[PDB]
Order: sequence, then structure tokens, then C-alpha cells
Amino acid sequence: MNLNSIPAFDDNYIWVLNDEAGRCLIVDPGDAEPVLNAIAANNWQPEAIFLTHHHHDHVGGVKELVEKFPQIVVYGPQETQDKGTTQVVKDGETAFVLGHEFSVIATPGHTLGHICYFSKPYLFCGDTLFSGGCGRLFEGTASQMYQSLKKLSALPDDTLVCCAHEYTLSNMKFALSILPHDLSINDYYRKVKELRAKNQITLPVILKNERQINVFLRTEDIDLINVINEETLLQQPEERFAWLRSKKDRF
Ligand SMILES: [Cl-]
Ligand SMILES: [Cl-]
Ligand SMILES: [Zn+2]
Ligand SMILES: [Zn+2]
Ligand SMILES: [Zn+2]
Ligand SMILES: [Zn+2]
Repeated sequence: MNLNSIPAFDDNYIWVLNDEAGRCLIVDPGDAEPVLNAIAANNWQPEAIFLTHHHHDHVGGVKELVEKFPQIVVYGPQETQDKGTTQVVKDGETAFVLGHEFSVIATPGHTLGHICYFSKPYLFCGDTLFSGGCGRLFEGTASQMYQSLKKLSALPDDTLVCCAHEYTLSNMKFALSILPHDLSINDYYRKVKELRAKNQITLPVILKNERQINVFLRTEDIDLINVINEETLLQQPEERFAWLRSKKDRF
């Protein structure tokens, strides 16, 4: 398969995988217009849409896409049944698309019903995991997001993190506000700053690298533990997650 990105709105990406014949899988199409344009420009043959969660910026384009291409199957969680899903998927299920079996992983936190899709190496993790960050907890608890990120981080090292928003630079500025001396975070911040200064996409990222630069994946890293403890004594990695997530909310 071949990966493509379609920008939408201010900072969304609509990921598309295509096979050699041009059949395609479209992930979280919040705006149909750039998707329809890309389908036509590339002569793609739409097969499926994957939805990760119910927010407008991920689902708004479904109706128009399926009107133009009624053959599309729309896979999504129960919380998207009223957003155009025609095949519900749940934790531990799979969807067979473009000749590949995608695993479905429930990741409550950003929304309660958020799911991620994985077919090695591609991880479509929506708004759960971002490069350098994680989703805001609009519906779920910090415990849920902590457990969700633990599952995603346990995927293979070569996983390509295909998240939905170009938030990487802001995420790294937050990281430096917590760990200003951390060399890996500083180096990745500079790389990202330069990509964005040239208007270049920062995604996808390799999970092995991501774990080293993402404070939300580092709650057992002694360096982060120690810096947090200079302000608030915390012994549980899950507590460090909630402390970080609340700090980021205010940043
Ligand atoms: Cl809104
Ligand atoms: Cl978010
Ligand atoms: Zn393959
Ligand atoms: Zn969202
Ligand atoms: Zn909104
Ligand atoms: Zn979003």
C-alpha cells in the first residue's frame, strides 16, 4: 500500500492508503471537497472509509463521499453510527481492506468510543496519540488515556504513527516547558520547527522515535519523574500522566 496525506481545515490530515490499481482507504474525512479532488486527480477507486471518533473534523465529509461513491463501506465505532458508519467495529475486531487486515483497538480518552486501526506498520490513531502529545480529554479520564497510550506504545518499534492533526510543533513547545534540558526533546523540537518553517508535514512518525520525544509516553522515565517531583511528589506513572495532561491544558 501507498500512504498519502490530504490537508483539511486548519491542521487536519485525511490519510489515504492506495493499492497499485488505485483502490483506496480514506481515514477521517472531515471535509469531502479536498478528498473528492484528490480522488479525481489520482484516479482512485474508493473502497472504504475508516472513522476513529465522532468529531466533526473527522466525519463531516462522509455523507458526500458515499453519495458520490455508494460502494464505500464506512467502518467506525458505535459513537459514529449517526455519522454515516455502515459497518460498526469494536475492540478486538478487524476490517479487511485493500487486501490487509486492520486490527481495531479501543482507546477511550479523547472520546469514550475512540478507536484506532492498525495494519503493520500503519497506525491510524486519530486524536489519541499525536507526535509529541496526546488528545485533549474531552470525554474520558486521565486513567483511560494513560491506558490507551500504554497499548499504542506497546505496538512494534517500526509503527508509523498516522495521527490526525498537525500539532507536533506546539506539542514540542509544551514538552520543553517541562523538560527544558532534555537533549532528545530539544533536537526533535528543532527538527519540527524547521519542517514547519518550510511548510512541511511532520507526520507520520516512527513509534520508536516517538517514545523518546513524547512526554506522555515517558511517565516511567526517571528524568521526567524527577522533574515532576520538584513541583509535586508523585509515585504512580498514571498520576504523572494526569499532571502532565492538566499542565498541557493550561499551556
Ligand atoms: Cl467545536
Ligand atoms: Cl485534541
Ligand atoms: Zn503489505
Ligand atoms: Zn477529536
Ligand atoms: Zn470543533
Ligand atoms: Zn480532531
